[PDB]
Amino acid sequence: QQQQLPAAMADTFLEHLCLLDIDSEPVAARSTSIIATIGPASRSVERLKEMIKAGMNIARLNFSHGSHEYHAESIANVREAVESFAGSPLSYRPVAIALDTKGPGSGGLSEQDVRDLRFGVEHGVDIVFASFVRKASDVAAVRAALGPEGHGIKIISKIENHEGVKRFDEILEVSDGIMVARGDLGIEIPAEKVFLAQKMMIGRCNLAGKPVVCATQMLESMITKPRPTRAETSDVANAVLDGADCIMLSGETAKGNFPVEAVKMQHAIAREAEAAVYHRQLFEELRRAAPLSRDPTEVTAIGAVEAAFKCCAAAIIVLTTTGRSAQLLSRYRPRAAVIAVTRSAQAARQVHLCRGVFPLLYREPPEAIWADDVDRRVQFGIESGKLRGFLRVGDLVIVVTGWRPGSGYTNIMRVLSIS
Amino acid sequence: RADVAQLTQELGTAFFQQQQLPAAMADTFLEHLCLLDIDSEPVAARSTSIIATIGPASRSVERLKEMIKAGMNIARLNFSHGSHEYHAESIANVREAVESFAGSPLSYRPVAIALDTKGPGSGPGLSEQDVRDLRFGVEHGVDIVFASFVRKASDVAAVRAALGPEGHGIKIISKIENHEGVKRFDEILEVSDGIMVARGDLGIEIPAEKVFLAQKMMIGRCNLAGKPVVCATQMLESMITKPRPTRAETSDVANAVLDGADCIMLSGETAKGNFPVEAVKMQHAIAREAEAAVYHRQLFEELRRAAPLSRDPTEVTAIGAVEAAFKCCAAAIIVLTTTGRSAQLLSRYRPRAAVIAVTRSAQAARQVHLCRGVFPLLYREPPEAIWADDVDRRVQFGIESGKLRGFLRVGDLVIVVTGWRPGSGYTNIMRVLSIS
Amino acid sequence: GTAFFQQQQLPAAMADTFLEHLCLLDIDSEPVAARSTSIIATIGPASRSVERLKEMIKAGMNIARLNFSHGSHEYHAESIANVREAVESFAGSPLSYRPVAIALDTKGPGSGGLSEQDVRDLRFGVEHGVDIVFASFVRKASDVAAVRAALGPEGHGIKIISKIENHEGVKRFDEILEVSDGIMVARGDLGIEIPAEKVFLAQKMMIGRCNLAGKPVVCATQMLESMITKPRPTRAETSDVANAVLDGADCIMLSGETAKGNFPVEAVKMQHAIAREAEAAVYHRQLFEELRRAAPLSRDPTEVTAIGAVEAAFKCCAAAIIVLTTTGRSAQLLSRYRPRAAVIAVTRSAQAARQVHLCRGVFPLLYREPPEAIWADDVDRRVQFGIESGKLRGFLRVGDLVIVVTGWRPGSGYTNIMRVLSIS
Amino acid sequence: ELGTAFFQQQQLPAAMADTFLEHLCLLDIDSEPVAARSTSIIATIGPASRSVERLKEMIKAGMNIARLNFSHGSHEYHAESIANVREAVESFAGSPLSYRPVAIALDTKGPPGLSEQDVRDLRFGVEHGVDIVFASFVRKASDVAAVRAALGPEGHGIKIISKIENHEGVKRFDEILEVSDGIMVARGDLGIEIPAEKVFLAQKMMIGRCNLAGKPVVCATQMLESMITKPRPTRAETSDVANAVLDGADCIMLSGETAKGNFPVEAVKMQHAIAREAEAAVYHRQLFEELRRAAPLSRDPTEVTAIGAVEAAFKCCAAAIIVLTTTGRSAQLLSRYRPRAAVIAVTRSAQAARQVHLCRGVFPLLYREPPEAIWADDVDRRVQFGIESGKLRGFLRVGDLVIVVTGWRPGSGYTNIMRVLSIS
Ligand SMILES: O=C(O)CCCCNS(=O)(=O)c1cc2c(c(O)c1O)C(=O)c1ccccc1C2=O
Ligand SMILES: O=C(O)CCCCNS(=O)(=O)c1cc2c(c(O)c1O)C(=O)c1ccccc1C2=O
Ligand SMILES: O=P(O)(O)OC[C@H]1O[C@](O)(COP(=O)(O)O)[C@@H](O)[C@@H]1O
Ligand SMILES: O=P(O)(O)OC[C@H]1O[C@](O)(COP(=O)(O)O)[C@@H](O)[C@@H]1O
Ligand SMILES: O=P(O)(O)OC[C@H]1O[C@](O)(COP(=O)(O)O)[C@@H](O)[C@@H]1O
Ligand SMILES: O=P(O)(O)OC[C@H]1O[C@](O)(COP(=O)(O)O)[C@@H](O)[C@@H]1O
Ligand SMILES: O=C([O-])C(=O)[O-]
Ligand SMILES: O=C([O-])C(=O)[O-]
Ligand SMILES: O=C([O-])C(=O)[O-]
Ligand SMILES: O=C([O-])C(=O)[O-]
Ligand SMILES: [K+]
Ligand SMILES: [K+]
Ligand SMILES: [K+]
Ligand SMILES: [K+]
Ligand SMILES: [Mg+2]
Ligand SMILES: [Mg+2]
Ligand SMILES: [Mg+2]
Ligand SMILES: [Mg+2]
Repeated sequence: QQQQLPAAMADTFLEHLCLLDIDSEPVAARSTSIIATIGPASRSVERLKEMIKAGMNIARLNFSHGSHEYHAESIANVREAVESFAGSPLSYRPVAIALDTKGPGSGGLSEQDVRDLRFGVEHGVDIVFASFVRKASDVAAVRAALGPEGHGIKIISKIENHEGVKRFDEILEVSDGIMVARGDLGIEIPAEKVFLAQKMMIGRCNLAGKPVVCATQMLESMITKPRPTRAETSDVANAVLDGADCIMLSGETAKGNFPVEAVKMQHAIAREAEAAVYHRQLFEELRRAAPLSRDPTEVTAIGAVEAAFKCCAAAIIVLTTTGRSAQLLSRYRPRAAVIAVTRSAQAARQVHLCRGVFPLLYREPPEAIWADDVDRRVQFGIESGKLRGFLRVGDLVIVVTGWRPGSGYTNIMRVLSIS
Repeated sequence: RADVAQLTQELGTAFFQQQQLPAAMADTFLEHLCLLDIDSEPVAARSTSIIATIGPASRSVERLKEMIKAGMNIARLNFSHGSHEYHAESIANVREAVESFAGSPLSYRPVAIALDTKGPGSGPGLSEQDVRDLRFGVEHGVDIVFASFVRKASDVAAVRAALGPEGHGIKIISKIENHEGVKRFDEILEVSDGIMVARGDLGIEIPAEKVFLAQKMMIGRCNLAGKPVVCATQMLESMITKPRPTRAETSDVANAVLDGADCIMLSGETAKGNFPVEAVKMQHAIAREAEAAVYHRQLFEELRRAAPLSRDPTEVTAIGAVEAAFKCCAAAIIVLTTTGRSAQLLSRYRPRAAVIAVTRSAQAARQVHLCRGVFPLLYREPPEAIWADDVDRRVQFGIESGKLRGFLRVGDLVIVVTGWRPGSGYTNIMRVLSIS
Repeated sequence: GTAFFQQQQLPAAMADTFLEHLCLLDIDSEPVAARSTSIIATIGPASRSVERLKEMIKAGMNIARLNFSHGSHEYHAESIANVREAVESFAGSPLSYRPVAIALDTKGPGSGGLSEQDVRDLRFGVEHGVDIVFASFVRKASDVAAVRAALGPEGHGIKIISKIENHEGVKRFDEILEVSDGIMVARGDLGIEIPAEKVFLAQKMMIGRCNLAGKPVVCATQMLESMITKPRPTRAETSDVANAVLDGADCIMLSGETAKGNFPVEAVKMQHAIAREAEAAVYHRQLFEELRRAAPLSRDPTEVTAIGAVEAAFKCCAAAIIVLTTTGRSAQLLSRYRPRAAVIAVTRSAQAARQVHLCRGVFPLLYREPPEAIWADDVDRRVQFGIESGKLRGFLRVGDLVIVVTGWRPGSGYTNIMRVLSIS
Repeated sequence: ELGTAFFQQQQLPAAMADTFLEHLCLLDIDSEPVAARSTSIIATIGPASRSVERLKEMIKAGMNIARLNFSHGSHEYHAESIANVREAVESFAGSPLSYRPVAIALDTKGPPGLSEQDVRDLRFGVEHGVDIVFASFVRKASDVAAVRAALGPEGHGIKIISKIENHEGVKRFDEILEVSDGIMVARGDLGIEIPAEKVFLAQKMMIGRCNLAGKPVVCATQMLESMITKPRPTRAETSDVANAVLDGADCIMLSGETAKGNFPVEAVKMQHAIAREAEAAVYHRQLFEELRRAAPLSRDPTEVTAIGAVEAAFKCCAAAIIVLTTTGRSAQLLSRYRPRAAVIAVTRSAQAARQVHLCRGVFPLLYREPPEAIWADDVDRRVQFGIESGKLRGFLRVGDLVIVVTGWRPGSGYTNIMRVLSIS
């Protein structure tokens, strides 16, 4: 069998490793999102179209470099490249825009960060990667600088030093997610300890059900070379096996000679590594650790993921306003793709932070009866799923919906046979 | 602690001290045993059905009303004794006692009628007396047949043929009573609706010290197959003459439930003994304590690991509903069912939540007592013009009956299992509902 | 051979889940190992004859219980003399001699604190060299201290097994177990003191906690009750015996079945037959894993050697673990890990040989030879005595692997060596 | 006792976790490694690392195995490198605290069958007393047989580590491992022969299968590649080293990093620092459980003793397992169960002392005292030599517990004894 299914059926983690097969081809869509830093080498609309086709899901703009005018032009070019595919709604791929802050430097929230965060709100950025977060009050300051109009921007705290690692729990509690910012972390703490901080933070984020990004020097040699080193491919695969929701490219896409090839390489490795995940142990441990809950979205999500594993469901189609119902499905790490049908263009972009969530932006005419409108949003997930290769006639899918309109009312799971 | 901290704050520490919940949260079976607490009171409705043999001591309509209130779910008529006239009178008395509670549809308790055959004796196949008794069963509308001395698949085919075209809906529970039945167990279970571990004959046919191995193996295989299994004979034997059982008898009843038995049975204890109602009350009291002591964490994990992948939407919905019920400590899983099958597939995963099965079939309401944790509710209203409205009314009937009987309280979460179109075989929906 | 792997429920032993283990239990898979759960038989008019006691020893009785709720001191002194005469009638064949413990079961406090009758009975016990006290109605740690004080300076070596018979004993279980040598789940009184339908919860909890503590636990009362008057037990009775062994009980007991009934020998034979079947049905894969996980780290060399020896025995399907012991402690530490291999304990202490019957899977052998001049030769002779005893009794055959547990110097407390030996 | 500080070091809070997810969540950058680094470092000797003075610094930095790549250089060039390694190694014979055996490994050029150059280079290896051959491009069992035949009458004791470098070697892995002493995951060629994104699958599979077989596995190529020109590695490189150790690799390797790079000593220091951190982060609770479950039952006393000793070491947090070995086999069987305790292997064979560096966690001590007339005294002298070396090196202190593994008679193949000692 394909997608490492012989290794998936193993009774121990050791036997699972023994059964990994280089000839077992991945079939599932690539789950781990790729964040590519946009810079001189990846700014043109033509280059950005190739990066989107190669697998870029989130465009990062590093406000440690360039200027407001430079980054606004990169943002406009990203949006032009993304919207060039909107003419085919069944295959359109949303792409998030993330602003990475310069940071506090010596000393709270710097004056440059206040201005850059305001720029982010004015330019409709989806995510903020907040540099050098070392305590909960740093997150509150970033949130306050985003103001009343930036209530919906996701804050991903970058852990870059010893204090951030030690105060991790309080930082994660108030953040939307975390970035393991290994460049500074590898200079702030001994280089030989970074893997411990990475594995601990990824594990704690997986436990919390919040997105975690692995970043910096993942494919470093590809800045000048067309192929990566053996350590670099291993690093990408191990970040996925660790449980990372996203993987990142910095100089590799911002200034390197092979930006598209770096994205293609992360896509190819992530897909292989996702199939090599030992779901039998991972699901059991995530399910045991996820606390008991009376929230119906929480209850429906675990029921849906259990049902998907029982029938080898090709996908879990979920309707979501904010992305939350898709995020609660993603936290259980289903092998089934989570196809999230949303009308919110911002939620479609932001949900790339959660592993295995494939956002579909709904642009079909509304139905007069709310129940019919729900059914056509589900048929839209099915038709997009068929076109993209997620679904085929005869497949089983799990459909997750709610009892009334508006966010917070997901409570239904259905088993549906395709076509 | 972190996996139950928020729910402990919401439901309270008292909730998590009842129904052996501290033992339920243990990380190992050894720790689970260490945490069993005699002060942790059972809260859930008793899920293992009680089969009471009806005879001289339990025949009157007045006595039968007391036995139904004490917990009898299935009335057994042993065709090894009495006659057709005697058993028909017992059946009429059971039906009169059962129907005396029909005036209140929101509290009515269905009771199944089971015919236990005399058996083949020294003959190789279906005896002439069994052919006549099986025909009596069909004519008197019995729900279940406990077929004596089943030794191979062809024995069950002969019982099925003797029930004729009008008895296709009767459940056949094969009684394993000898070495051959144990050795050919897999082929017998494949063609039967369920099994009875008939320990009286089994304990004479094989060494007495080996019966527990056969009992535990057959219960385990039935649990794996998702088919009902009954533990029978001498469970509370001393209660035929004494008001209280022995220490070995209470232990035996508790261990049959912990083994995984769907039903427990009383023979002479209810048929001829001096304390028929007290014997039913004792099995009810022990079964509730034992059900709470089941280590669901390992049982659910092992039932998932051993059960193969399934493309049947009823099976897929059932596992998702049981998983959802455990996540929120659901008070109940309400399921709509025509034949009982959707309730049976929920029961095979052994949820702690009561499975409230709403059905229009009076026979399916009686037969689902064979499946552990299924509480049948007979819906008597005529169909609504719009099918979706009819479905909704049946779910609301389950909620209202649940509140009236004490299964459900305001603020509870319930899991509701329904299908996408009318008719049997289309269950595919699981909903999480808050009781208001 | 392939036949080896079909016996003693070995197909069920290899299962990956407890559910599949149950599914693989086979009534045709015959038990091979020696019966490891000890049988306690209460002595009375049905079992007091010296000749009848010889039959009970041959049937499998390991511990004779004297119930001091019935009979005078004169009655119990005669019981002790009769038991000792029957036991010593087999001493002429040292390779097959079976030690038998004598346990004094107290009348209890009644309406009162240690009663004055219990003080007198406990002093009688010390004067007559009883090995174990089954202390009735233990409700708290101070009840155990009072029993220990009544045994005096000469009774320090007597084991105290606290009987849990009421709600207070169950609630104060942890403090009682801490100061006791072991526990008895005294189901007769327990089933009247608490609701009858709750006794199984108290039994399973106390057995589980004693298994975790590595201390002996006895399941008692009405196990084969109908055999007081009938030749065969009920289906519930055989199930109760099998389930007490599967629960983890070190010992099972007979009261009226051996003291006053018409089938004392048959009741012992029935418990022996059931216990042997149930021991093979134990899912050692999960049990060993959980006993290891729950047991804390230890710096005591006897315990460290014991876990290593039990792990080694499982690795090679060892026929036995032969251990030399002065007090029984090295054998008890092996027993707490529940090896499938029989623990053959060789000792010179007649009292330790009798007391180790409290620990499941310990087969005591009383060595009577005076010490060799060279200590290493004395140890070897005792190990060879264990091997010769085991071959004669059917525990061992040529070609079997055994684990041998000894210490680095004479005297108690110095066990620290485990060795893999081929039987020649 | 041990103290609270003891339980905060070497990732012991993460070690006690009940799940792998909880284990990851408990990894702590402030929990310092205490145990000696157990993953051997292989350094390729070339232009940048040839001088006797540079080799002394590489030995102090942690190099355990010197690799001579016969794809380059010549017989004269590599003989001079080997003589320089031996001079640097023997310069530490004046201090037991710094003297460490260093293996010499010959890596072949590679291949219709065995190339003429490989026949001559393998002959050079035998003539120069090499310990190990890393055989390039092994694709099937007959490739190993050809290398084994070329090692001739004098070199049958040389270990053959088959390098898996292409699709065929991965597909025929089981047959290759069966006849090889171990494996090298040769990622350079493997990453060109198969898609680059699949190398991690082949690495993890081969390491897992070698761990199951109890045979050494090496992770190789581009582990710290950027350190050829830079003083510090990339974040991907440190992660790659840590993950090779967490995967289960017995050895990690440096090629161009030490052969031609500007920072050979720093590359060795970096691998030592990472390996030590990664070894403490291994989740032994699951690893030991799975190695035990997957390993078949065994009647070999060395195998039975090894699992018992590793279980005993975990029970007491033993500072070390001291094993007497002539071939290295008894130490290899301890290593296969991945104890946290260091395996201190005392041997009179200088070749076995160098070769046991292939097995994770084995610390070789070459013993050179003349044999005692009384064999038990010769065994005791070697056990005490292991203890006194352990004390001098920082492995052991007075009051520590150690597990000691020996056999019942002299000669290889008789290991059957495990003892718990207490350091005095
Ligand atoms: O901080 C350190 O020491 C670590 C290295 C950080 C850099 N990583 S990056 O992918 O964000 C990046 C971002 C940028 C550039 C990079 O070359 C680069 O590698 C530019 O040349 C550029 C030039 C004009 C305007 C904007 C940019 C720009 O945004
Ligand atoms: O693509 C390939 O097949 C080649 C990849 C490089 C191989 N790596 S190595 O660490 O074994 C190594 C080995 C050597 C050298 C290396 O520079 C080098 O990186 C030399 O300059 C040298 C020069 C004179 C005599 C001997 C050597 C020598 O032994
Ligand atoms: O994931 P979220 O943000 O809670 O959104 C889920 C919501 O989407 C729905 O499925 C559809 O709601 P809308 O019709 O308002 O889009 C609701 O029933 C449910 O509450
Ligand atoms: O358990 P069964 O026998 O499959 O019955 C379940 C059936 O009951 C329903 O929920 C309701 O069906 P009806 O309206 O025919 O009673 C169906 O949608 C479903 O297929
Ligand atoms: O189990 P215990 O009471 O600690 O006895 C074990 C003792 O028995 C021995 O094996 C033999 O000791 P003796 O020669 O004194 O009988 C000692 O080495 C060891 O300390
Ligand atoms: O690991 P190996 O090569 O089998 O060597 C183990 C041998 O070492 C010993 O412990 C000591 O033997 P020697 O005295 O011959 O060195 C033997 O008892 C044992 O058989
Ligand atoms: O800021 C970052 O991305 C880093 O330091 O790795
Ligand atoms: O038939 C029965 O019920 C039996 O034998 O137990
Ligand atoms: O004392 C006892 O043995 C009892 O009450 O069971
Ligand atoms: O030969 C090697 O070492 C390689 O290819 O990695
Ligand atoms: K930045
Ligand atoms: K009958
Ligand atoms: K008494
Ligand atoms: K080479
Ligand atoms: Mg940074
Ligand atoms: Mg019968
Ligand atoms: Mg009593
Ligand atoms: Mg190569």
